[PDB]
Amino acid sequence: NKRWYFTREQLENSPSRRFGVDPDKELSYRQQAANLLQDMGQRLNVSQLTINTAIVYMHRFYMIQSFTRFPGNSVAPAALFLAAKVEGQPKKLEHVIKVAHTCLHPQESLPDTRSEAYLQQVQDLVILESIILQTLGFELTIDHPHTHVVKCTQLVRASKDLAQTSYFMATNSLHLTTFSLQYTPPVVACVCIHLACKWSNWEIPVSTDGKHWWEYVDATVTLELLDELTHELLQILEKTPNRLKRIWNWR
Amino acid sequence: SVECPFCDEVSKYEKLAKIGGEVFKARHRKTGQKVALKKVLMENEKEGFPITALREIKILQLLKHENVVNLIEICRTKGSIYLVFDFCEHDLAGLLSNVLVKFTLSEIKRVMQMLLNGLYYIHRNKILHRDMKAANVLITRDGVLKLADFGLARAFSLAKNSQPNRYTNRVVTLWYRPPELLLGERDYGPPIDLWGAGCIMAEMWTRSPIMQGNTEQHQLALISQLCGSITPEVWPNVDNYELYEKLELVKGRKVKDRLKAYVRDPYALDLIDKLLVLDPAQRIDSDDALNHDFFWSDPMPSDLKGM
Repeated sequence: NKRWYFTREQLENSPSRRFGVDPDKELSYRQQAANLLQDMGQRLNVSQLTINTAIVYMHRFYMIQSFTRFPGNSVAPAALFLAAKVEGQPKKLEHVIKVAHTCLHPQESLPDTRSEAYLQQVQDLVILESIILQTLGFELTIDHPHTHVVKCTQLVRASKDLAQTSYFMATNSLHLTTFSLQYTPPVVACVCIHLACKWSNWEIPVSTDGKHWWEYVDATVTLELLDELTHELLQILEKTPNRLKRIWNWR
Repeated sequence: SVECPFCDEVSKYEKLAKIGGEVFKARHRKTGQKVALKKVLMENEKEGFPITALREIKILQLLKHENVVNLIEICRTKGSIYLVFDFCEHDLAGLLSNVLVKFTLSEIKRVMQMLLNGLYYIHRNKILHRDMKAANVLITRDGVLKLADFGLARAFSLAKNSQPNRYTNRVVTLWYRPPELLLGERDYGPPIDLWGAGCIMAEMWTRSPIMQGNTEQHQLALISQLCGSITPEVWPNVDNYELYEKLELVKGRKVKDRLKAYVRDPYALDLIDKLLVLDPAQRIDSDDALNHDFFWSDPMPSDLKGM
């Protein structure tokens, strides 16, 4: 149960580091894979959940393999094809390949679907899916923070707004950080609600007892940690152009 | 060569014999531990890894229970894939057919109790097995019953918000297939599994599938000659089906009567009657069935180890 959770030191010494990739470079490689997954996922008309599942597949895949060996641009499409099958929104192989091609090469034009080249990239995708399955040890059922967000928001009787912002925090927490490799989904969900409250100038009333709200969601959570993680998430959010704009109250 | 911490090569196991859909018995090369290897068939599969296998795996990984077959791990080959299960020596079909095998009422009580307990477990977890038959009931060397072969199982849901479920209808072997399915029902639940259990209980005495049909229509006629005829009186709303009379049914409950010969005990017969109930909603469920006086009588359930 602690197989896919890592210490910061484990995160520092990743397979990619061991092949001369800077911390920051690797983080960038991850954000780009998530961006590609989101673009493809939107075009294929799968749900955010499916895109998210594919993103976790990717995140975990790169704790075992190196980016120097497996490019985000190759792994992302296969991860998404797989996540779409697993999440019950199956997309056809040719379909994911066609969309992958337009996302990566907007100006090229699809090869003859009869060519030896195209036949080879279809076979490369199938091969990469098998490699992913084997790297993850066929552990494919993923829990996301969003599940816990829905539950918890109600458990503070939050505005619709606040709830919308919390899910947004969760999705961006998938794109921008490695929280999913370090903290359980319920913890992350607490982090997201916390940042959403601070961002909306919302205050959750101290419980009748004197127990904080998050204590009803996960017992391991402390204010120190919440403040640390929200500050981290907020910092990367500030570095992402237009991202905060989407939740910025413009009035 | 690529890193692969979490998918061991099947070479750790030594193939002994096709016991099965390719099923091999095998032996861990270091411990002697016996396992079953089920290879994933890729006959064509023009869509990468088979979604049905993904499904079965997700379900086997979910279901961990004494009376459910146990997926140990998944192995690669270096390309193929094998599902590795805890090995089980016997299977009910092989035992019900081998005349050199004899059950006392007490051990039969024990078998049915483990079986209904397995069903209760999978249903509590929102899974339908959808392939109830004697050959999918395994028994280990130490007399523990396990449900196997979830390649046809499926998750289900609380189908409210006024949108009935649209599950696949051509599911579960014909001889064990419940009435609901034969009328084209797509909003069915756990009762379909309970019905097959009925057929198997009777099979513990008849030593043979009580109802063997040529085609689905033959199955329905045969079923009717045992359980009475369908009627909005017996099964309110039965009318609603498009294949009710449109299927040339016969207007016409000899169920307890036709089996008296094989199965001697009254409580056993009552339980079988409550399993083989026509209206699925009036059909006994796993919880009450476990509770039936049948498991709470003088010849109490006994281990099977002995035998």
